[PDB]
Amino acid sequence: VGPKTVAILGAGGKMGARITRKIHDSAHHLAAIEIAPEGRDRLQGMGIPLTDGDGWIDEADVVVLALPDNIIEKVAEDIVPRVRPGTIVLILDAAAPYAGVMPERADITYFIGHPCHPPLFNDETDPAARTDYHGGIAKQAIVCALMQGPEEHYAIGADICETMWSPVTRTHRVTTEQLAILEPGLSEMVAMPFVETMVHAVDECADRYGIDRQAALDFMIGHLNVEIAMWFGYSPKVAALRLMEFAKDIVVKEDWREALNPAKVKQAAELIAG
Amino acid sequence: KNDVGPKTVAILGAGGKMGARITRKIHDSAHHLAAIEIAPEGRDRLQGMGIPLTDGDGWIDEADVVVLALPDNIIEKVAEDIVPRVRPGTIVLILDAAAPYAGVMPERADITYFIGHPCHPPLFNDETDPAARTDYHGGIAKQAIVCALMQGPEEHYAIGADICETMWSPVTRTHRVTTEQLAILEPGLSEMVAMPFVETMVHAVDECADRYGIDRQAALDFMIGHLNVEIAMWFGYSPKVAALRLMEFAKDIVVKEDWREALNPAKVKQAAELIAG
Repeated sequence: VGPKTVAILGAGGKMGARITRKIHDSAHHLAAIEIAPEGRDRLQGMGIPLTDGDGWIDEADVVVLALPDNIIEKVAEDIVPRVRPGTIVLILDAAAPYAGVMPERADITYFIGHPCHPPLFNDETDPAARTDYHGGIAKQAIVCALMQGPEEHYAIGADICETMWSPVTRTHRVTTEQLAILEPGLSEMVAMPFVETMVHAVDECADRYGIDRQAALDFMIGHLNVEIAMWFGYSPKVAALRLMEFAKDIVVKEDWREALNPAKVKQAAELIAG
Repeated sequence: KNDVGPKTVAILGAGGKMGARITRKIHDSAHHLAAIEIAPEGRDRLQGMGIPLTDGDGWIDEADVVVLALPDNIIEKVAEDIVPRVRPGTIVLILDAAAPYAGVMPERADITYFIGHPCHPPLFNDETDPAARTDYHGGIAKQAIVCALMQGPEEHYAIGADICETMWSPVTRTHRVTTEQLAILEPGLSEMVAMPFVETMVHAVDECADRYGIDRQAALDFMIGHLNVEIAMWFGYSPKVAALRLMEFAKDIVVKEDWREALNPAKVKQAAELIAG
């Protein structure tokens, strides 16, 4: 994939500075779009030229929307009609896309990417990588979808994501719907509530049953290690059935799979993409 | 280091999968070991580790501590056999709160019951030895443990703790709790709360692949990466950062509103009974 001119909107912000550095350092040509004074100082401090005006728009092969979900619709509504035909509009979350709020414009490409984040039970040795739970230092896989546009644009978008989120091990191609099922579905509708419940369970031990919080925490954090490892095949497994049945009946809704149902996922998406 | 002197420690089922690791720890320690194992495969295992086999019954009169390294479903039977035979003041050490909390331990006032259980090494750690990094159970990687004096003289807590710290070394912290509190932790927190969560996470990956056509490695990579970042953020290993603004929405769908009942002593006792048989 040739070097592309990649414009990043919100380049100097929280969501953008990291990926902007990665593009800056890559062979791809960067256009850092940022109107926040603090973001601009951040870009300047990275030796990145600031942009003024819109001359950039006519130069951008790829436009990355490094902005929060609740403003993606408005920002896209403004930028999508302004780009040249065949421009790749790259979204970093499937919510707005799956919600159906992206502007109608057939002659441009919409590409969605999202990181998996570095895995558990990795063998990273660099301490900076060991404490990298999001990515950009530790290795991670990513997921990508060509929402619309010519097939040849998939490789292009994938390459840009691989640069932004490096080091990337595997790039998994999925459909728009599949990407939405993973996020928000799997990530926010399945994993997140359960993770929060684990914290609250620690709190219950401490608040209601008088257990030292550090004892409950130590117990939980160690058990998550052994249990996740066993259940996901990193370690061998060891009344279990009856016991599991008994427990699920108390803690897990029988129709928990609804959290991954496209209908429910689309509702969630619509809610996120305001 | 504890100011507990060497003790004679008999381990029942010493050559089994459970037993062999802990028996090696005691063997290598300053404590005096009596490895009790009747199964031929278990005896062979100990022999292979250079650990002597302790035959006959003379050991009973020498044992300060008797460790029940046996599965929960036979603890009642094993204790019924051994508890009446030990000298007064012997510490009978159980490695799981299930049978104790189920109420199946034989009644004998003039002996000590001590319960210990490992926390297991923590999910996020600083281990560098590769065998430590893939030690999810304990014995290589550092871990905390939990202990309870179920019955007996106060002075025996230190002794039981020392034995557990030796069996499950390296141990960083030893948390003292009551019998009921330990039961709330396990089977409560470990098996009534965490386990169904974890199984659900695996089955959610399965749903992605089986029902929605997602390559299983893709779904797995996504799940395992998200567990990394979400557990880290929620448990304060990483800064806590739409996603949230959706939580009530999701909770309602996956988690039972009265899920706390899983830690209710009444339900925990039912789980314990199930486990102990």
